[PDB]
Amino acid sequence: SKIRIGIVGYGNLGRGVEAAIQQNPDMELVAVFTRRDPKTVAVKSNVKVLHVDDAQSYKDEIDVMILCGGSATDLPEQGPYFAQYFNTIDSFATHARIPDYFDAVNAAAEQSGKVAIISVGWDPGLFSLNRLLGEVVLPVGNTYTFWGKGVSLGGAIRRIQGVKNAVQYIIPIDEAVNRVRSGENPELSTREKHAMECFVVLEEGADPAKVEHEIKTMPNFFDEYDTTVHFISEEELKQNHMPNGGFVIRSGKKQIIEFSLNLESNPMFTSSALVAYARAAYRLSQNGDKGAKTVFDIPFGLLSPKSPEDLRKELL
Amino acid sequence: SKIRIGIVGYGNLGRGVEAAIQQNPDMELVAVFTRRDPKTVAVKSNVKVLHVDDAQSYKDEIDVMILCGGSATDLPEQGPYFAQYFNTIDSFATHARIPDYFDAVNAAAEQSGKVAIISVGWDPGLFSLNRLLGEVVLPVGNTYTFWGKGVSLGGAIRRIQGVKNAVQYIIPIDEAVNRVRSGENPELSTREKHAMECFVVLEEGADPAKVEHEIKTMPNFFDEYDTTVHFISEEELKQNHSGMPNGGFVIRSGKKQIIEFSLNLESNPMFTSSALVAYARAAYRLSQNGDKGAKTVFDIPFGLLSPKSPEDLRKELL
Ligand SMILES: NC(=O)C1=CN([C@@H]2O[C@H](COP(=O)(O)OP(=O)(O)OC[C@H]3O[C@@H](n4cnc5c(N)ncnc54)[C@H](OP(=O)(O)O)[C@@H]3O)[C@@H](O)[C@H]2O)C=CC1
Ligand SMILES: NCCCCC(=O)C(=O)O
Repeated sequence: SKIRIGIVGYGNLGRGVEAAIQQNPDMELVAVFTRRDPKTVAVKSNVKVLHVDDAQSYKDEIDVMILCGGSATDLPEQGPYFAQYFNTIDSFATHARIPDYFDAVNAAAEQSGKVAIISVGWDPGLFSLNRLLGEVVLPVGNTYTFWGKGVSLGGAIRRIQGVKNAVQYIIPIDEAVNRVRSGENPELSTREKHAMECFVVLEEGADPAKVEHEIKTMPNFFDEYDTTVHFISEEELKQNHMPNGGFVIRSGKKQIIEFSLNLESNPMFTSSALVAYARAAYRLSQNGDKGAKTVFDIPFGLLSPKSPEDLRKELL
Repeated sequence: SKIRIGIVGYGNLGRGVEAAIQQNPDMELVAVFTRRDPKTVAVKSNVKVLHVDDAQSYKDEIDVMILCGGSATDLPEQGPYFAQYFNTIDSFATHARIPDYFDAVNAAAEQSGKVAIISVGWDPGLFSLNRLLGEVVLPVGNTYTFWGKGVSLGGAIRRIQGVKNAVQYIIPIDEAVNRVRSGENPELSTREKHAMECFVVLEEGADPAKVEHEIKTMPNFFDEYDTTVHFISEEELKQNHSGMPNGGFVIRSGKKQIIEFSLNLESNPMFTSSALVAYARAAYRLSQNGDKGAKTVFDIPFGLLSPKSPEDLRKELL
């Protein structure tokens, strides 16, 4: 009996989740639920396409619903809602709002008797686990998290005269990283830890100074990080702009433990993690478990379709 | 009440656990059990040193016993023995014998109603978690594990005529790592993945070709890997070839996509000793909750490792 998966939202993440289900023979995607009218959305797999309102009607059909919407607006509304009617997975990433979010989701999920696993993914998710592990292995110390990865632009930069193409990355600041690696235990602000790099391909004839000036006028350009604009070629952007990754460093009073992740060729980590956690949620539900869970609550064996004995044999 | 800990075995690992306990104020170290004459065991703290033979009589005075014995000969007997009387933690590392170990510990633990967590540490332990995570994330692919670390030197190298000083390390074979990282999905044997690198200072009048031959053919614990010998100066052993970082990485290569999970240990963090202490806290909690039987790191949720409340861990770390 295939596990039954329902997907909410058909953005990049939702598409990734759909892709990842294809490598999980033990599951069947049964439906995609969309914030757009379903008729206007072309889903790649040959499966039911429904509106979000329609979901309340599909409780019997789906085992686990994977919420693939964005954290800033969709998830706060979506998580405590779908929790009322289904076992859910999500990638909620607003750290400051996690406790409030967990609580709202837990109140729904306890009342409805369903398992909801929040905040699955690289960070939160794997990185959160790294932070906890660093703490229990060096209990007196400081924790630092650094990421390097592509980030969404401010259609705005693309409407600036002379901009042919643009892509943006968050990168760790080298001076800050060194400081932490040396066991100095620095006090680092958000702004001190990472910088934005905006890579821009100019149209032939464009003035770099004007294009930069215009980019810096974009609303909220200077809000949380400092940003450098770099003008490069189309070929340069393609060749060197690449692998998302980061690292969590625990620095004792010098004792340093560093946990890292590198992703190459678009693995779609978080999408695939949602699918693995979906399996864990299904098993817990089956056991009469309920309410909100985070990665701190989920044993890793529940993630694999293999038997515990098999996991011991092959991977331990 | 504090979690009462006992240590069985006082090797470097046992010593590491003693030290780690000092950073965990919710725990109290009750005693150290040893096969050696207790008066001759130089324990750092003021903890009582006892014969291992008498550990059973401390059944009611210890919550969790952390077994720091060697995987090859100590643990195979000690694990199932101690899980009759105590919740237990160990770092059993003989991957091929894990199912048989697990079963024996499990049988003992189920019958006593204790919790036994086995095979805790960097590898097995964290790396095992990495291999799992790689598999679930990229179900169709290959896993490769690489480690770089110094050795216990279980030494006979130091007794080779002409060898003044030596240090040995297990290193990844770069070219094998490069094939993995390129997405070749190479079929790699144990011997293909790591080399033993032995750095040697030569005694006056030594015959290096004899010294090398003999290191290369000497019966050793790491027979599985080929050994490369590098003659260097004592000045250079010290500058370049001491206190190296231990660490490694687990690579999942699927389809072309690569996910790499790394660990770096710097300045002797004593990862495994510390991990054993954290997992002791989880064993005690599972025990307090009526659980029993053998567990692995695949069975233990992370929140249990921390003395913080679940709500605090969500607030501070998630
Ligand atoms: N990542 C992982 O999961 C890891 C697993 N391990 C495993 O843990 C095992 C133990 O490691 P380690 O402690 O370094 O091995 P040691 O050889 O240092 O210690 C093993 C045993 O030998 C005896 N011993 C050794 N040295 C002394 C000493 N100076 N004084 C008194 N007794 C001593 C101890 O018993 P007694 O006190 O009774 O004499 C101890 O139980 C290894 O076999 C390894 O496989 C290790 C590290 C990481
Ligand atoms: N093989 C990698 C794990 C090694 C753990 C260990 O034996 C050590 O760190 O000394």
